[PDB]
Amino acid sequence: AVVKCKPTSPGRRHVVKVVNPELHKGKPFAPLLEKNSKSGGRNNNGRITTRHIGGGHKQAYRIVDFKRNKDGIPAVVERLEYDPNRSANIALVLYKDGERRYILAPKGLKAGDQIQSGVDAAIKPGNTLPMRNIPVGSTVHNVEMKPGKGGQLARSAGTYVQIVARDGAYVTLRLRSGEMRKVEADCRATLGEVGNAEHMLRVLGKAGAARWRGVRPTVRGTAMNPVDHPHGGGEGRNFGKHPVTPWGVQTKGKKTRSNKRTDKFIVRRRSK
Amino acid sequence: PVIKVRENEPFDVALRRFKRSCEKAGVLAEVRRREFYEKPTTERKRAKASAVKRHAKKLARENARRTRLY
Amino acid sequence: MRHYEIVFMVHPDQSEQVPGMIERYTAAITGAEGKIHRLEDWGRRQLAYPINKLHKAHYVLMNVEAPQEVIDELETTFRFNDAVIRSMVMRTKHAVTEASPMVK
Amino acid sequence: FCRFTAEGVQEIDYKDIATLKNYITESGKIVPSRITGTRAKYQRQLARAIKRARYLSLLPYTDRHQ
Amino acid sequence: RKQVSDGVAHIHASFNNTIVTITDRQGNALGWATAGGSGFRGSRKSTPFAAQVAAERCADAVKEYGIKNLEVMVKGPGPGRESTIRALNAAGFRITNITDVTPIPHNGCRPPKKRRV
Amino acid sequence: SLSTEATAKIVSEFGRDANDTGSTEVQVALLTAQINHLQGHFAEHKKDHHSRRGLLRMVSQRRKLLDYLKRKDVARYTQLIERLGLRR
RNA sequence: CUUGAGUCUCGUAGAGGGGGGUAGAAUUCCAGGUGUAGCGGUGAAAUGCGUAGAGAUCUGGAGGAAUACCGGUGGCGAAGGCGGCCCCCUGGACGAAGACUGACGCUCAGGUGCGAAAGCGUGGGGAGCAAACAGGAUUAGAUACCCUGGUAGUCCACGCCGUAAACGAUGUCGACUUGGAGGUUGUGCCCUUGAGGCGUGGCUUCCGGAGCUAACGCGUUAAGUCGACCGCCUGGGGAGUAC
Ligand SMILES: [Mg+2]
Ligand SMILES: [Mg+2]
Ligand SMILES: [Mg+2]
Ligand SMILES: [Mg+2]
Ligand SMILES: [Mg+2]
Ligand SMILES: [Mg+2]
Ligand SMILES: [Mg+2]
Ligand SMILES: [Mg+2]
Ligand SMILES: [Mg+2]
Ligand SMILES: [Mg+2]
Ligand SMILES: [Mg+2]
Ligand SMILES: [Mg+2]
Ligand SMILES: [Mg+2]
Ligand SMILES: [Mg+2]
Ligand SMILES: [Mg+2]
Ligand SMILES: [Mg+2]
Ligand SMILES: [Mg+2]
Ligand SMILES: [Mg+2]
Ligand SMILES: [Mg+2]
Ligand SMILES: [Mg+2]
Ligand SMILES: [Mg+2]
Ligand SMILES: [Mg+2]
Ligand SMILES: [Mg+2]
Ligand SMILES: [Mg+2]
Ligand SMILES: [Mg+2]
Repeated sequence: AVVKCKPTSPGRRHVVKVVNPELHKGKPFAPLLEKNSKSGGRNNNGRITTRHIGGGHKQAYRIVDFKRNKDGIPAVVERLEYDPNRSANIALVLYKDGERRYILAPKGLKAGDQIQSGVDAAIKPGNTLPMRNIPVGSTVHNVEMKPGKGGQLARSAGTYVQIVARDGAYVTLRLRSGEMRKVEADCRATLGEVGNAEHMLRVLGKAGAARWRGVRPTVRGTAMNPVDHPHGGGEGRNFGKHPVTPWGVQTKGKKTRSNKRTDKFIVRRRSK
Repeated sequence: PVIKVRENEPFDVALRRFKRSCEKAGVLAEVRRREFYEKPTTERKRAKASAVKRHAKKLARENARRTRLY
Repeated sequence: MRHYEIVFMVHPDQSEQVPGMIERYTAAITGAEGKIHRLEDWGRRQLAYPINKLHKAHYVLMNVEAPQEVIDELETTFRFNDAVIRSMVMRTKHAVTEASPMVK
Repeated sequence: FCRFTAEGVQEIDYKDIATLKNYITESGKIVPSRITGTRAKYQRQLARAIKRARYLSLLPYTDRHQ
Repeated sequence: RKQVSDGVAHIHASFNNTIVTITDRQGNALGWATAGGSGFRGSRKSTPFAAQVAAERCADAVKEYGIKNLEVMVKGPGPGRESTIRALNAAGFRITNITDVTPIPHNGCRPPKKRRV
Repeated sequence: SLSTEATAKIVSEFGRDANDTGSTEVQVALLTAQINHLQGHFAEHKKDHHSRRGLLRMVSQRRKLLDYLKRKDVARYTQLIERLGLRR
């Protein structure tokens, strides 16, 4: 549920927690953990290549199963868990043959639930089937783009995709951005919407929360000196420039998609 | 209001059937009414007025117009 | 147990699949202790207006006494099976076993 | 005249397209009770039946070409 | 250049204007004419006579195609709705079927608000 | 609503006789059962105000009846509300 | 004690409420075919759209909202209100015969709940319409009416608001008092001889007697004759305003 924190301090007054008691209060499944050291937005030349990344909490990496290849063997959802590496919640499932695996949790999904990937798999939340098998119109998540590659689209909290059409070897997807995109009908897709939909209702309430999530403070170009940014700095607060990135390319409205290899798949570019 | 002109039917006759069919269907009336949005209150009020006037007129004709006019 | 009355229209190219389908649905109902009060394959029939650009749908009628859970399952099967173009599960009060006007 | 008076019809059946065709016009529209003379309860029943039939493509929604 | 012999006359008869459009039985338009293009504006193009001369003009235009039978589909509430068909018949087609296709909604979109005049 | 057989069972339990239906205890029991049954429905459908009106009427009737019992015969009242587990 | 009030049994009609599916018509937009100079609009124009191919016409697709005919001074609901079809959950009214309880009732200051539309918060959605706004007309002016556009909003979820000519301008409950013509929904008898004859309940529309009323009018659904309880009024303004 969403819970407004009482204003006992100016730090808590604006905080809104999304608290889900169904999550596992305990340690994660240790075989599926592995190390996940932080970058600080720096590449292999040691240079900051993405600003505003740094610090935050230590985080183990859950090994979530986006491929979803255990076809036929039915699994049962043991428990929902908190994943620090993503907005969505994950689900620890137990396959009849003894293997455990993490999957993205879909909506409504809970402990003891039964799921199945495959072609014969029943059309119900958390089941995974080639998109030719899924009825046209169905809402799907964790959608693959290249057959066998592993779900890439609609992984984030409460996200989903509409299968608006199936013409031959391709399904047309209405992606969450609004974008219409052709995808191979052999691409895998998990039924239903991805869980924790209230994620967006959370309000951090203070600078520290962002810091905890590893987000360093953004400095406005107009605060800087002319040497530092194309928005320089004048006497008082001047601006007079057309807005631009730090590297001098018009911001706000200028399109940047440069990709002729994939335009054939883009049925309609997003709007609004 | 579909009409098909039968064998040895004159054109004027065909036109007459078509007009009659349209009138019976009530297409023109429907379109005219649906030209602008009548408010629900307006629709109710109009209906009430029509009912009252019709009833009153009928009563007046049948029962009130049973006297020597001259 | 609520008396229902199902009528489902099937794609005429899949008309050959209809006997098996009838058997399956009836079997499920019986399995779930559902009675079958009338069962009328009306066959291929001319549609009053074109549905999905195709004419002549294959009509099947089925008056049944079953539980509502099984009715729900049947409805779900109808909706997901890309064979049944239309369906119409409709509650009825009694055992309406007498033959229908379309067969009559 | 009210056809059902001779029966006192037990229930109007949406599958009885033969008689519902008396209660729809050439254009497929439902005939008024005042014009056909149906009793009000029966008229409602018949209207429901016509709607159901239209759903099942037993009757047409309109007089159009197909 | 082509011949078809049998066409459809789509008479769109709004209150302001009449559009006549002769087409092949499939839907492809051959020639059209309006009271506006026929030389009538305002009070004069919203009349039956204007519709009639529009019809005559349309018939002349599709004379190349040599259309002999013709079914007429009348749409909208209009001053012509009759003049056009009369004119067409006079122009000398055999009128086979006359159908009304005025699009009535089944309580759908809200109409615009009432004019206060 | 409450099924016929269930109603009969309630009548038999609290009814002096199986043809007794008007007895206060029976009436209270029937109301209580109906109210309990409807709890699930209203949990599901919080905006069903009309139905909740009906439920409220049931509650009021039960209260009035219970009050009548209290003034008339205290022992019966005490036993009944212990049997049913109703506050006051 | 059983006549008021309630319970049980069996049926009945109903846009009563909540949830979930679905259908067809139509508008809009998108892509494509045909096709060519107009379309649109008005009292008359112009803005607008169209030779970058519109409007018209056929095909396919997307999406939202609302349910033609039936439809009715018809029905249901305490009121607000409720209108395609299907299912699931669910409240009330009414009739039939009985059986049961045995005054358990009526009204209600405070209190509590429900309460159109507009409006507000958060998150969606957005076809049509359309406050604001823009341009075109009209005009002495035109911050309007008319025209072309058009954003909040109208829709959905969950909260708030808490008001309307929320009206029957008519508080609730009960009893009594001449009639006529209907509508709707039960039910008893009559051979239903036919759609039909004679009853008996419920809700409902109009007309009208006595009586009442300032009159208008109301008139067995009273504004008649009475009883219980509540709410409210005491010249117009100031003012349902200030604190
Ligand atoms: Mg940044
Ligand atoms: Mg910032
Ligand atoms: Mg900053
Ligand atoms: Mg500085
Ligand atoms: Mg610089
Ligand atoms: Mg600066
Ligand atoms: Mg500066
Ligand atoms: Mg300065
Ligand atoms: Mg400056
Ligand atoms: Mg207009
Ligand atoms: Mg109902
Ligand atoms: Mg009622
Ligand atoms: Mg009060
Ligand atoms: Mg509102
Ligand atoms: Mg809002
Ligand atoms: Mg909003
Ligand atoms: Mg507009
Ligand atoms: Mg305007
Ligand atoms: Mg007030
Ligand atoms: Mg009102
Ligand atoms: Mg008042
Ligand atoms: Mg009261
Ligand atoms: Mg009177
Ligand atoms: Mg004074
Ligand atoms: Mg005030």
